[PDB]
Amino acid sequence: VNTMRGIVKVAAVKAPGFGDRRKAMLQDIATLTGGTVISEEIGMELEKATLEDLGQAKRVVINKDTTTIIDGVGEEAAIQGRVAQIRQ
Amino acid sequence: VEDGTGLQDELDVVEGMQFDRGYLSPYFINKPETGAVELESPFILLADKKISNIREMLPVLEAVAKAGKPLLIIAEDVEGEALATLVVNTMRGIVKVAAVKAPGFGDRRKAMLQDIATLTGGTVISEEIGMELEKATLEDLGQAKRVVINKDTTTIIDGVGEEAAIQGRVAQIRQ
Amino acid sequence: MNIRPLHDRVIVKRKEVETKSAGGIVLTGSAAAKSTRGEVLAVGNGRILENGEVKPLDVKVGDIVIFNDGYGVKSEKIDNEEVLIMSESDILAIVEA
Amino acid sequence: MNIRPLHDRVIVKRKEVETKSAGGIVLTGSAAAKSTRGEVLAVGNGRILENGEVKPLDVKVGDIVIFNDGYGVKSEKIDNEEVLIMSESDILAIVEA
Amino acid sequence: MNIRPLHDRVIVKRKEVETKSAGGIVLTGSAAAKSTRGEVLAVGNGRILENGEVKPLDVKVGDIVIFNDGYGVKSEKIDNEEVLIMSESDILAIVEA
Amino acid sequence: MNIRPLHDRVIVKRKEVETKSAGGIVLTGSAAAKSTRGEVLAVGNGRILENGEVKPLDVKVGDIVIFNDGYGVKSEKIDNEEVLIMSESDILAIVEA
Amino acid sequence: MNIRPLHDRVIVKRKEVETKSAGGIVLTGSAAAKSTRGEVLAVGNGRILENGEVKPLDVKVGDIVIFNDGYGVKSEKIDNEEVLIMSESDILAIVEA
Repeated sequence: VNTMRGIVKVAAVKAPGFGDRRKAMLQDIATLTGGTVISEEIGMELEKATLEDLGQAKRVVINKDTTTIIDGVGEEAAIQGRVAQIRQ
Repeated sequence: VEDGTGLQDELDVVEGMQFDRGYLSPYFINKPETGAVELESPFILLADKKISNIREMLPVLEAVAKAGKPLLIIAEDVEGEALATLVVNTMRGIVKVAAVKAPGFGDRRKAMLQDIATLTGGTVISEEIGMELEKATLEDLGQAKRVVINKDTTTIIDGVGEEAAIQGRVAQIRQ
Repeated sequence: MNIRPLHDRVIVKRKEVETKSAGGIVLTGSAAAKSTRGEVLAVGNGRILENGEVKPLDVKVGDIVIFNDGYGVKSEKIDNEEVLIMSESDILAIVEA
Repeated sequence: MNIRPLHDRVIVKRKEVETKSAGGIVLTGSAAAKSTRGEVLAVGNGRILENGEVKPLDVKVGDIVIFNDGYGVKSEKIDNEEVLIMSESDILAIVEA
Repeated sequence: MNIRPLHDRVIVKRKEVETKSAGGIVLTGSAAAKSTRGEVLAVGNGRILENGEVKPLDVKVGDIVIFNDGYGVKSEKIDNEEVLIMSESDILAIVEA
Repeated sequence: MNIRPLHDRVIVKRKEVETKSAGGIVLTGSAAAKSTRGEVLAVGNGRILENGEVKPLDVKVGDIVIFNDGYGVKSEKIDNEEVLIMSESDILAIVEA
Repeated sequence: MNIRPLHDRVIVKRKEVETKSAGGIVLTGSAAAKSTRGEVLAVGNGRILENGEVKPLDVKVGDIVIFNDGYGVKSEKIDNEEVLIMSESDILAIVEA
């Protein structure tokens, strides 16, 4: 309803798959978009997060079976850094 | 002897004390990749029971926090409540602390615990004996140069302990 | 705007929960813990029991109090902030100076 | 055919539940919650307790009040409209501005 | 800062639990039990019930007392220690002399 | 060191448990039974219900009594032996001679 | 050593259970039933429950009475015999003439 009226154009898609699997892939999504993953586990709360915490992307594409982000805005030093930990 | 990856034979030698237990909090990585934990001049804590809301034992942790040194924890298990605050504490810089599960089986892990403690100079917290979760001073905790931890293994470069204690532990092993 | 308590009722707001300082230098994240301390937002007319006169409340507006988070503690939405509603009896003590 | 309360009972009607204006301009859906806000439709005869007189209720007709919905609050339909019935004691606050 | 309980409430603290003196010379460790004795840190104004007068508490500050540890006993942190808060009715007896 | 009970509280000691004499000459072993007889070590000030100074307890100090052991009765040990704390209501009868 | 009742407490003894007269001439065996009648062995001081004075009990020693065998009724062994202890309130009626 919030989206239909025009209050907010918002919706969600489920994380990649399983505890370790999805949680591991969350950090890269957040860093890529320039956002911060809300760590319920570490030092964050569901309500507790500011707008800046959220990452930014040019656009996303979503369908019944797939979710796509065309380009999150984040710096290379961060993208490569995520890639660097990947080498192990 | 194990099967090698290559067509060539290879030898691996391990120095100091190392065991096949990983870290409960994947999140705390002190410096390097692979989930490695490197604690410098850490205090080692050994216990005979698990930690959950049973977080109270904090004065032990605080004493270490007061010290400003990293803490290594060995016990049957550690639950997310202690880990949650702990991950923040380690990230925020209050304390650099990571916890790893004790050996394998009931008698096997606790029998193994005394040597770890004695080797590092520390005292095992005996639930069994006149000791309790918050009952134990920082001095009780053992000391080591540093430790190395990964997803499946925990290593201590060198605990600080006397030869009479090291050898005595080995000597009691003769039976 | 704000509310005027309906006799023997005290309107209070809860203080911070699991304040960073438990056990020592240890900083603890809030998980499943709550605080019993609060401020007195308002004071009711008084207790109306036994018919004769209305006894004034022993709590001043703006006092700092300790109370039991019990059955008689009610959760109210005023403006948009959390408030607590309970009788004088539910407030156990006052932090004074 | 309106209603007059029977001693120590106040007839009030509930205001809108989870009105779509919380926090800001974002519509908050109905998540199974109710409104504690109400208006005093009627005032009962008063308290008959202690045999000493019959004391009139503090709350006058037409007041805006805050109360905690509980077992004490009963649901009645008058001319096919929903009203709430509770004692003076069950009302926790008065909204005056 | 100390504290000031609000009427009828008594603030007391507990004595050591299963002190190593049971059976005689035997040092008894505590595995799962509690202590029934405490000291009265603070005294409330007195009971507010039955308008005509406020009944003062029978127990003076600093008293070593025996009390019934029941549901009506509250635990809070004062000067980084836990204190017990209960009514006069809760405290069963006073050790004297 | 000895104890002074608080108003309406009576401190008594049990005599002995299932001593083998019941039924006659025969000695009957204790399989799960407890004695109902007690001696009053101390007497409280008296009950304070309904203002009225302090009404005295009907049972005198040193009185031999019969009482109902409910959860009202509380157990502590003084001078390293078991004693009982209960209100006047718990005590049912008095053995005189 | 006889029994001394203490204020508002009455000591009575139960009459024989399912006496051999039911259905007229026919004798019904004693199995799983209990009598509600008793005799008043002792009378307490009286009710002290109201400001001043002690109100006398309306039952005298040697009376045959009817009572409510409820929660407030206790059993004691006197000279190896069963005796019941209850308040006057528990005694429903008096068998007269």
